[PDB]
Amino acid sequence: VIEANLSLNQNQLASNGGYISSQLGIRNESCETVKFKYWLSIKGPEGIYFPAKAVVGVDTAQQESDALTDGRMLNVTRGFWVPEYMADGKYTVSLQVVAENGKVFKANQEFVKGVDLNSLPELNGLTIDIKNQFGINSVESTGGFVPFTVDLNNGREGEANVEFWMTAVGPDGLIIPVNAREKWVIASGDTYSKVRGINFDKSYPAGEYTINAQVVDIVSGERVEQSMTVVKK
Amino acid sequence: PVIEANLSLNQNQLASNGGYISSQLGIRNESCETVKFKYWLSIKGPEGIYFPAKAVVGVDTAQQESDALTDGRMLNVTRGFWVPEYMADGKYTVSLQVVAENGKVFKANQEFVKGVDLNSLPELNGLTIDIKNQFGINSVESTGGFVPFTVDLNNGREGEANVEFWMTAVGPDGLIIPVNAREKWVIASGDTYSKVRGINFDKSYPAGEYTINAQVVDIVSGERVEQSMTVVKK
Repeated sequence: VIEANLSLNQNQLASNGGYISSQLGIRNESCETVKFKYWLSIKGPEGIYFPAKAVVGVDTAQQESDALTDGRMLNVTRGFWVPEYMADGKYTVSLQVVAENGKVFKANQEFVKGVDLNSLPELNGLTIDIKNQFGINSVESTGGFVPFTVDLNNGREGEANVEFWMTAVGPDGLIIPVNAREKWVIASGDTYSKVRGINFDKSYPAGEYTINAQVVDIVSGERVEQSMTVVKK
Repeated sequence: PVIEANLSLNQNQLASNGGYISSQLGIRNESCETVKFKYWLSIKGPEGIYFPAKAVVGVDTAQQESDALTDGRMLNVTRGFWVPEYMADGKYTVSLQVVAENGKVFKANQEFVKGVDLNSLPELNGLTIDIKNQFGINSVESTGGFVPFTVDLNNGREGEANVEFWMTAVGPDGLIIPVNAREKWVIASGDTYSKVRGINFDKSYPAGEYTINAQVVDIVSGERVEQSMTVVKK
């Protein structure tokens, strides 16, 4: 058994990006020595994925393992630049460890670029509040149901013409529909409110599902994404 | 293979203003007994876009209902979807997906493009990105394997290009595995930056589908372009 810990020196960048320093902690909490591989990666808006390592010449390194003995622990510091060209929005930093026996351990932290950390995602005046209703992060292999709350609040002076949908992006290349495409013309000060659930049928493959919601202002053409995780065991 | 899935699109090339795509879905039971399944049509696009083929007038309240085909029987239906102008130009994959009652997953995919040429390399305004699975290796053994990728960025501009480049493998269990560290190159006019980079799939890595994801950025214009390939670890 391994314990992975991740800490970011800062969690909010202005629109022109900046530097983020990470404190990586990998602890072996067992009597036996453990062999493993680890790395640090970033997920972001608009399909951005990138490695935390950046090189001055040509990348030619391999992925090397590590070993920790009884109660022993690894501690490293790694930083990375988030450049201005990257989309404003929410990013997830992921410290990932795969032990020799196939066990996966992950420690994540979020940072934002160009938006307030403690504000709802937003399209001008239109706030987007989409949540895993009861904080259910996994379901049994024999199946389970997970409800999500959806609240699109139009804080604008004018009406908002929006499109909304959700999928579940999972194992084996699956993209399961969770919410069909809906269109709503929402008056100033009004709200689109709704609860939507997905039934994870017993037949669906085990692994990680990213419940991915999308909201578009079809007049401005701007799009906002909200991603949430559910594991089927 | 107990189920055979087929997908056809009525057109594969849209202009930047988007348009409407009609499709034929075929699901055939190749076996001699009844098969129960669920199926749907979904789209994957540039800039992290994913959307279902289905659109509704009001509130969507339905659930994915099951279907069944007796021995030798087949289901044929049609689905259509609008590709709005606001969606990013680039490559899209339409996917017919079937999950049988026993967990078996069958897929049939087709591609369309929006606002770019159908048979042309991905491009950043004169700089072409040619990234390929070198030996057409689509899967590796559970005990491990290695897959090399060729990388070629041709600069057909009049001036020099400043690019940033990297690669990850996006896989099962939320893994995002570094394949190529972030590099910055200056490529002169008429030049081609050429490289080969592979990923070792260690034995310990989880079984399933890995999307090898390459990204290229014109660090002057800020424009980004992606190239995706699939390797399956058995």
